[PDB]
Amino acid sequence: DPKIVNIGAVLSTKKHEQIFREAVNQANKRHFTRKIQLQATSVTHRPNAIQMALSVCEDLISSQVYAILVSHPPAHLTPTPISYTAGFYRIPVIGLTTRMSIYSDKSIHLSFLRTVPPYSHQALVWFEMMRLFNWNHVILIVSDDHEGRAAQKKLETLLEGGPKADKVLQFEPGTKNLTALLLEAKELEARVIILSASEDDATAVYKSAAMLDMTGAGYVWLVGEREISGSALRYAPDGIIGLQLINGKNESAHISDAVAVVAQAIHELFEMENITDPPRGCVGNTNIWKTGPLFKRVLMSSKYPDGVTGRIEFNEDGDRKFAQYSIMNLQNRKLVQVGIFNGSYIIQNDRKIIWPGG
Amino acid sequence: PPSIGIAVILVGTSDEVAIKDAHHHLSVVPRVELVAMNETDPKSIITRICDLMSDRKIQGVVFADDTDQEAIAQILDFISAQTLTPILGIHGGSSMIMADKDESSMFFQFGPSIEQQASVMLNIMEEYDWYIFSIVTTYFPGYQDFVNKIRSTIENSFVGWELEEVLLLDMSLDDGDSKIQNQLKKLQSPIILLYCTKEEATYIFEVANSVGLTGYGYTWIVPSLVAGDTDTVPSEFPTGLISVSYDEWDYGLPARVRDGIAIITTAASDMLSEHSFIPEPKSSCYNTHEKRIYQSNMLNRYLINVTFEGRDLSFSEDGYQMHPKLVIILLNKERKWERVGKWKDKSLQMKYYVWPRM
Ligand SMILES: *[C@@H]1O[C@H](CO)[C@@H](O[C@@H]2O[C@H](CO)[C@@H](O[C@@H]3O[C@H](CO[C@H]4O[C@H](CO)[C@@H](O)[C@H](O)[C@@H]4O)[C@@H](O)[C@H](O[C@H]4O[C@H](CO)[C@@H](O)[C@H](O)[C@@H]4O)[C@@H]3O)[C@H](O)[C@H]2NC(C)=O)[C@H](O)[C@H]1NC(C)=O
Ligand SMILES: CC(C)N(CCc1ccc(Cl)c(Cl)c1)C[C@H](O)COc1ccc(NS(C)(=O)=O)cc1
Ligand SMILES: *[C@@H]1O[C@H](CO)[C@@H](O)[C@H](O)[C@H]1NC(C)=O
Ligand SMILES: *[C@@H]1O[C@H](CO)[C@@H](O)[C@H](O)[C@H]1NC(C)=O
Ligand SMILES: *[C@@H]1O[C@H](CO)[C@@H](O)[C@H](O)[C@H]1NC(C)=O
Ligand SMILES: *[C@@H]1O[C@H](CO)[C@@H](O)[C@H](O)[C@H]1NC(C)=O
Ligand SMILES: [Cl-]
Ligand SMILES: [Cl-]
Ligand SMILES: [Cl-]
Ligand SMILES: [Cl-]
Ligand SMILES: [Cl-]
Ligand SMILES: [Cl-]
Ligand code: NA
Repeated sequence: DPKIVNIGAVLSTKKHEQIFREAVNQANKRHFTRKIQLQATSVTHRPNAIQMALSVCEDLISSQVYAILVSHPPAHLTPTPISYTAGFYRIPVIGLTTRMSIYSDKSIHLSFLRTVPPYSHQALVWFEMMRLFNWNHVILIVSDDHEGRAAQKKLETLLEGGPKADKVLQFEPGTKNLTALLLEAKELEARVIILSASEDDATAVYKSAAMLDMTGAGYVWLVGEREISGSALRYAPDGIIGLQLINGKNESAHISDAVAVVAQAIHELFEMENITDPPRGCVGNTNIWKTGPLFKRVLMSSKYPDGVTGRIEFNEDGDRKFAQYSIMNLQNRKLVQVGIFNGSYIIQNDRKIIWPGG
Repeated sequence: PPSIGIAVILVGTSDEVAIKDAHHHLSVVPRVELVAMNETDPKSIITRICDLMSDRKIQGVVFADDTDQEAIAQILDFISAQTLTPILGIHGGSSMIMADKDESSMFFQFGPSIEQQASVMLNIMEEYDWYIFSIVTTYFPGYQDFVNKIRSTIENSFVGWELEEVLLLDMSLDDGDSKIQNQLKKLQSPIILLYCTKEEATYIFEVANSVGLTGYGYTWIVPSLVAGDTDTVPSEFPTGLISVSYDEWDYGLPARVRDGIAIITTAASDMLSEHSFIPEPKSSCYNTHEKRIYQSNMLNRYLINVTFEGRDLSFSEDGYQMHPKLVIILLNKERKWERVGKWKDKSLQMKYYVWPRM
């Protein structure tokens, strides 16, 4: 009889619950499991936040889970109640598909890693493109919300590390008449424009930019994934370059890698001395899990090179490093892949890029 | 006049009779029910408030506890925002300053803002010409608002402030690498402002002592929530610790439960006597995904502008009391918290002109 250590998961469907079970069973097969052996405990998202928080207590923490994998559901329901409730006890949470930058804020999310990068990390790819295509002067338009400013912060860090940002412009999320803002951009000499915005906000930008004839030849538009999704795509100027996170939405893939990482980390934890159990249930328990913060360190330092979504490491915020992106280019109104960022290197493929105009 | 239901929730031994006996000409009258509660984990607090809200019609909650648990405040904000129900944290963990409440919380706390305590702490230092200091915080929410307030104050001052060092301590990870010790070693200043939780402070002081920063020549100043319950004094707290404090000398629990009920009742009367309706108490927590568009934080305008019985019980939009009388306290040679100043009408009235020792 070994010791049974539960991993927890909050996942979108019961197909994914079953994938998580099979992942944990594989880890037990793969590892030496005489001393410790993992057990999968899981659940699908509840219809609202308060119910979800309760479920984490009743269904997961009641089984003394050492960690909790969480996906982004199909339908306003975030990982946030799971992060809070698990965080109360310093039980680590692994985000599988959540990409909002807010989850990188340690104050709000103590014990939160994720196997996909935040949107703001798309700046890494922008920067490498700017070196590659020698865009040494860029304008940067961003939404004045957390996410928009996160992208600005991140790009500026890379520039104040050479290419430069000639100006940075921010607009109120929800604005449609962005002619005022874009005229300000039109008047600068730089004709490379980088955009961080939500779907609907990018649409507003794209329209206004078209009226002002800033989508034609001369101009380069360089955006991320949100800004060429759904309704943004539907008005985006031809020639635009944007990004898609490869496997960014494969819950199954990230369950596979998350479990591998967590399994590794568990076995690495139990090499060390004086490991305590997490609290059994929520009721009556108000102290942190003494070992939580150690386990968080172990996870953070976890390297898993041979992963399905590539090379798994985490940065100082617990965000995924070495993520891989499709570099997409709108050509005759079709999104066409012109290369990939492979984790560190831009690899152009044989499909020629077509810029706005050309 | 019609009745609104107000739940008063008391965690920990309480003179329920002193409270009832201690407590309305308006357009609406309170029907107050005392619930008692023994536990302050998330599940216990959530289910208890949800059960109340479904086994009765609750216009608002008044919450008091006897713990040092700042998490209770977090939990209450979440609950308040999800159910759009007014919750007043009037004592204990419930009252320990939560920074960055939800956009749509109706959660208000008895006690001083982070910014107000920062300015009180600089006033203390000015009185004794303590112009040279460092700051130490953890990542506990508010820590930026704290540091910014200081920085903002002293960069706008004709006074010769010298902020030598600001340390940010990561206690979401374990301290096996003696990292936090190495950060603390870097402190030279004779005054040290510490922003963190009580439980965090406990550990920081232990380390600080080990590297000789608790003795004579070093003075630490901490905010209310570190001192917390002053009848409970961790052994690692250094004698000569100074704290700001709103823990219930001159403003006793009975008088607060009184005002809590007054604030909620008045607020509702004011809204009814202008709009001819008040928000219908939520049938449950478990149908809040449905009743979204039917609910509002409308009642907030009124909650934050109640004058009752000659006192301005206004809140800030940030959700804290506007004009609290604060006591400055000192941890003395008998390990007892002692009153050494008042802060009243933006004037600081200290006891000593020169600080005694031993
Ligand atoms: C994303 O794409 C990048 C770039 O392609 C990959 O990084 C490269 O990985 C390859 C391995 O596939 C590395 O190739 C090795 O290079 C060694 C020398 O590297 C030096 O010189 C290069 C070129 O000037 C520099 O870029 C580098 O910084 C070093 O200064 C060779 O010695 C290796 O040869 C070995 O293997 C061969 C078999 O092919 C044997 O015959 C040899 O005996 C020897 O053992 C090898 O060729 C390359 O160095 C990496 N480049 C960089 C920049 O790091 C990433 O792997 C890829 N990422 C993902 C996730 O796919
Ligand atoms: C800020 C959010 C809103 N808050 C939500 C918490 C919450 C909410 C609802 C429920 Cl239901 C529950 Cl259960 C919990 C997170 C939590 O307050 C993180 O607090 C910390 C952060 C840092 C520190 N210092 S550090 C990083 O050095 O260790 C300490 C404590
Ligand atoms: C998702 O990843 C799994 C591997 O874990 C793979 O079998 C499947 O084909 C992937 N789906 C897509 C759409 O790539
Ligand atoms: C944990 O450390 C304590 C203190 O020495 C000791 O009593 C106990 O046996 C240890 N447990 C393990 C599992 O090492
Ligand atoms: C709390 O404990 C008291 C006894 O100290 C008991 O009478 C009461 O029923 C308990 N309340 C709850 C909610 O369990
Ligand atoms: C509301 O605030 C106003 C300040 O604009 C002030 O008249 C008073 O404090 C409040 N009015 C009331 C309580 O009727
Ligand atoms: Cl439970
Ligand atoms: Cl190409
Ligand atoms: Cl209880
Ligand atoms: Cl919330
Ligand atoms: Cl406080
Ligand atoms: Cl505490
Ligand atoms: Na994180």
